Amino acid sequence: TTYADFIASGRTGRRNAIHD
Amino acid sequence: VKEFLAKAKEDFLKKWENPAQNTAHLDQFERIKTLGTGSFGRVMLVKHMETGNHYAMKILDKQKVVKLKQIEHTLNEKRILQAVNFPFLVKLEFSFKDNSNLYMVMEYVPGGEMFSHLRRIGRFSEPHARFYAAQIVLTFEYLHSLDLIYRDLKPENLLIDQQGYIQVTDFGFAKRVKGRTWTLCGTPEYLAPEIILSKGYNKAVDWWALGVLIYEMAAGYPPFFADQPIQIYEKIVSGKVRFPSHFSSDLKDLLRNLLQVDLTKRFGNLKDGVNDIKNHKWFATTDWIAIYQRKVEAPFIPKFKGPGDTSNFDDYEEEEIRVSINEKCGKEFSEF
Ligand SMILES: Cc1[nH]nc2ccccc12
Repeated sequence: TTYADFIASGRTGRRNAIHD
Repeated sequence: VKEFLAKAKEDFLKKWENPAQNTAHLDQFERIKTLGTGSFGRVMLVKHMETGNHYAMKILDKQKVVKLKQIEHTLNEKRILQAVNFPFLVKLEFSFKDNSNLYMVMEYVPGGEMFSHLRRIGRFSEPHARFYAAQIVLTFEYLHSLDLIYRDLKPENLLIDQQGYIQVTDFGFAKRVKGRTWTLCGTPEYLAPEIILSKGYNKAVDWWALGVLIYEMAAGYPPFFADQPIQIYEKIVSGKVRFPSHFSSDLKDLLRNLLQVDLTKRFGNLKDGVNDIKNHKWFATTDWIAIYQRKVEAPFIPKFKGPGDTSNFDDYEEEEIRVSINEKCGKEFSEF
């Protein structure tokens, strides 16, 4: 499931902004 | 609406052209706990000695701001924040600077980040998501009328207050622009295609971001995600979006118009502006006036143990605040 894929991803924590 | 915004703009303009400066000093606050961190600083829960009031103090290391080339963005942030006034925008109470840092003292929002609640709970119901989304819609309507582009919408930047209402924090990428702008900035999952494709863009990017937010709140995960940003960028510009089976047809339709790669067709950017969003079927049960007046009952009210409680926030490693004996980057931040 997409949910399972998300939870297993490295992007479930706080996401940093991108500069430059 | 039009009349309200006109007067709001008069108020904003007076502060925009004559910004408040040096309204407090570090020694007037008692540092209590770190509530969040960032590349060039942190946000701490502090107590104003003279009043006993609690506030959230954002500390920015001037040297780090310069190294990351965020001087203009930081000046934008403070100049804009001290000039705005809306029920869903966190209030900047004081701002000052010393030899080493810049300080922005804002109203403390105890309920914690939407991010925390969304991740823990999994996903919000449509009525729950709709409640928050309505507040963002009104806030963007307010900000855009002032020629302000927000550029950093995400659950991490939205705090829940004691009444269950949202408080937009972090104006680090906010900019007052009448024409188009080109800075590559924001968060991967929330970047509109125009930004990724290195072309001039406008306020429409905020509306795309709203689509990402609503999708994430209702699904529990973003419409475009992967382990590496490049992969996320490929998904965003592809023009493909899949919706969970539980999404109502009205929600899907709103999202397809919000997450529209074609600017001449994206909701919020058409000739009717925000009205195309406000009048959409998904928002049929939304009483915009009541939302603005905070009289609508919130679907979630955070738990509190009293004033200064931080249970709704994660624990961050503490670090001493050292103020150099020498002034750093004085000319760069003279107007702060
Ligand atoms: C927790 C909290 N209250 N107010 C804030 C303003 C910016 C960042 C965090 C905040």
